Amino acid sequence: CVREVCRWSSWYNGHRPEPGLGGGDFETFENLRQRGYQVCPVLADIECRAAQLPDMPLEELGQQVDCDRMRGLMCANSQQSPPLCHDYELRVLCCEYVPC
Amino acid sequence: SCTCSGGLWQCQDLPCPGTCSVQGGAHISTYDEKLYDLHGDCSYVLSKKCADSSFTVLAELRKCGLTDNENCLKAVTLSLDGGDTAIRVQADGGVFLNSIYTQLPLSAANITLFTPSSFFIVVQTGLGLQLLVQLVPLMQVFVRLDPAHQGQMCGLCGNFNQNQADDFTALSGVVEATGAAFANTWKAQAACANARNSFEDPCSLSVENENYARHWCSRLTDPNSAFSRCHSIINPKPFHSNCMFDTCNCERSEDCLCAALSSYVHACAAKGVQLSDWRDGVCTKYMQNCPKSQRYAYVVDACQPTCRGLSEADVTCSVSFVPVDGCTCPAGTFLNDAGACVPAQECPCYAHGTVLAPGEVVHDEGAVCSCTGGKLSCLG
Amino acid sequence: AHNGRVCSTWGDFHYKTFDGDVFRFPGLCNYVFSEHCRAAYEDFNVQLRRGLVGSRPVVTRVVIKAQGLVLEASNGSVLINGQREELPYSRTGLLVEQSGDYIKVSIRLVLTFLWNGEDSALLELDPKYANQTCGLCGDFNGLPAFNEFYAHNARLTPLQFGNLQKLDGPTEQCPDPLPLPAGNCTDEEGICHRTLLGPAFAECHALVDSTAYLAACAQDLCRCPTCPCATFVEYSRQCAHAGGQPRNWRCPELCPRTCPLNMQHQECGSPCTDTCSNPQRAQLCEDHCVDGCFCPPGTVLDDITHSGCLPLGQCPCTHGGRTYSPGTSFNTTCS
Ligand SMILES: *[C@@H]1O[C@H](CO)[C@@H](O)[C@H](O)[C@H]1NC(C)=O
Ligand SMILES: *[C@@H]1O[C@H](CO)[C@@H](O)[C@H](O)[C@H]1NC(C)=O
Ligand SMILES: *[C@@H]1O[C@H](CO)[C@@H](O)[C@H](O)[C@H]1NC(C)=O
Ligand SMILES: *[C@@H]1O[C@H](CO)[C@@H](O)[C@H](O)[C@H]1NC(C)=O
Ligand SMILES: [Ca+2]
Ligand SMILES: [Ca+2]
Ligand SMILES: [Ca+2]
Repeated sequence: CVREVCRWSSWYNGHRPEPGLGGGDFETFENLRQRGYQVCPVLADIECRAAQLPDMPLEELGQQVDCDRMRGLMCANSQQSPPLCHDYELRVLCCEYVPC
Repeated sequence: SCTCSGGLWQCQDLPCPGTCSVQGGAHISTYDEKLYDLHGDCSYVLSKKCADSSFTVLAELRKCGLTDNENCLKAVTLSLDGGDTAIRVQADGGVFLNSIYTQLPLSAANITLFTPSSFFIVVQTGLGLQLLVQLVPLMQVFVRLDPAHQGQMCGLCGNFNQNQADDFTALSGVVEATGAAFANTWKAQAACANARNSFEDPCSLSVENENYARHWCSRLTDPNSAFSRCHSIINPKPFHSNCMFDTCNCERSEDCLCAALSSYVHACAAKGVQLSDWRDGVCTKYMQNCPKSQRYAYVVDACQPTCRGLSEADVTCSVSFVPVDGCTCPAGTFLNDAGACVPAQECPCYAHGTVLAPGEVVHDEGAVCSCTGGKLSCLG
Repeated sequence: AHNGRVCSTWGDFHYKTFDGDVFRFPGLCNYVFSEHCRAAYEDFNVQLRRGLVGSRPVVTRVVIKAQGLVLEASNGSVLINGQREELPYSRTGLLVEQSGDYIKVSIRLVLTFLWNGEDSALLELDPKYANQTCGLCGDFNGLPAFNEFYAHNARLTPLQFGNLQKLDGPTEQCPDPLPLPAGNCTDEEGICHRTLLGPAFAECHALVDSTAYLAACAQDLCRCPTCPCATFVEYSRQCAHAGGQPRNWRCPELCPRTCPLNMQHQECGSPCTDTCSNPQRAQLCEDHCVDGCFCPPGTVLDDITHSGCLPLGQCPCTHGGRTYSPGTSFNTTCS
């Protein structure tokens, strides 16, 4: 037999967004691989949040962040008013198949 | 209304509520239909009955990118009773009553706030003006006025007196020259930076942005397109210019593109044409992203069917607004207080605010009651 | 000569601006490399997209928009206004060629664009676009150290500067590359100091300062050891462009070059190769040194039948689409 065993990951805050116009947070799976953070090739769903505000969700922030299961998280300074971002992080879900 | 007589058209006018709008976060179509562009970063008095302080619709336009001409609408702050009340609709959909979060609907002081669909928020007041605010795909505002206020208002949307040459009348008694020069007289805060006139078309920057914006925004003026039905009524040239400018300048090209197409559709439907099925191969990610158990609808022309409403009526459904599109529960279904979409058989009748389950016979005050199909009946 | 009207992109995301600044910006999408952006009407808009070949930083596509002409160079092909064309393609004011080791696009009175097709890409601009440009190539005002990285009075960093001049595709959201950690390696064996400071570029030291080039050499040495010579070649190009005469720094080991049998690889040979189609073309030329293949002095190039370089007396002639070997004659009814 073979059954899927799946679990969440921990929190990954690999950058601190920079003040200015081009600044922000760019937490990408390729950057995660380069920095040595373990990146699962296959996944089901991922969760992004603000690291300094661990309660209020993303939509309650109202800031322009794009966060997707294929790429990761991106917040650009120039797209928000004031032209800044918060310090975000994210976590992923890894599932393997274990013999029964 | 015009009658064919005397060899001519004898035309009388039915009263028409005026309509201001801010679309694309930059373009403004006033009550006199003087379309003009506004690239500003401040809070601007969108409209105000400048005899008194009865109502004051404010709009906060905020710069959204590298370029000074990259703006998004970010809030709509209806001040009221001379600032005693302030209903602030943000861009995420959050509604703040007197700087306090207030979910929707809400009915108090004759003010009614509700969402006809997931794309729009209706702020209906008894003072005369109605606000209809769009959140999806981005933030746009529409304002309706009972024509009684004709030739009385001030602000960005102009004095509503059927004259396009007086729209730039400032508080100093002269007609201003251009858009930005006029707007920089209506800023809310003296510390804001004055808006600047923009000649450089963002369309000239990227050739791929060029071809994308052209190939999509050209769907407006195509005589075989869904939009053709409104061409013989509304000239689509300003809307095509808006679509071009948005998509070329917008970092999220699809968002601003679909905002422009939605704006054209909504304006035409305000004039009384039901443009339908115009999202062929375009803007379909707004079909799919709907909340679960809901679905898209092109003609949403009433309140949202609710179990509470069918049980005990509702103040919400007594407001007439232009038929907007968006995500709603399908016909024959209702959303319970939980918000999930269930048929009438699964949602309960409500007596005195008590959840009285469907198909349940009960006793109350010497009477026998039943809850059939969500409908409450009592006997004896 | 081409003193301060040049910018370039080479090696590991190394950008050299008009006024001499060098920095590293490891972007991976499109950016406004240069654009006439301080004028009523734009004249040129040159952009690059930088990608990876396995690991080597390369330029994967260049888009030059100029005066209603769109030129997209990528995948070893050139698109002129949306149509592929066979090099060279020439029109009034514009000429694009596979000349030498590169693809060169020259728009007369506008710009000169050299693109080796793998990493390097160099822009020469007219003096008239002083102060009216903006992009990774800088402001072209002549002041290197004060006006490039100061946006709204705030001094910013190469990552910030290279990210401000960004431009996404219509449906693309490219990230921003994160800062690379500290460096290592350095110039241990002194190869960068042995060559760059060597005799080959003696007078080049009098024209172009090598400090940034030394650092870039060390950084590339941290990268693959088959790719350290990009900085050297760029320094040769810059020394040539400032006006100086570089010397042949290459050796059979220092990124050796190969040329056809009669044809030799020279640093700073005359750009106008005398060819017995026009065997005295090099007479009153005005163009600085150019690297590439050449012919030994005395024997001109043979472009009539492509037989290498031939002596002035042994190469063919041409008449009306006919090629005549030496010794041949043809008599018209009148001559
Ligand atoms: C409506 O407005 C009037 C006048 O301000 C006020 O007296 C009344 O309480 C409000 N609400 C209703 C339901 O009439
Ligand atoms: C370039 O184009 C050729 C066909 O012309 C194709 O085979 C090749 O994969 C493309 N890319 C590269 C890197 O050569
Ligand atoms: C160069 O541009 C700056 C930017 O405003 C301007 O202040 C300066 O006068 C210009 N000088 C020249 C010589 O173009
Ligand atoms: C013209 O040229 C041909 C080819 O060399 C030659 O055979 C012929 O004799 C010439 N005519 C003369 C010399 O009158
Ligand atoms: Ca982070
Ligand atoms: Ca007016
Ligand atoms: Ca400068």
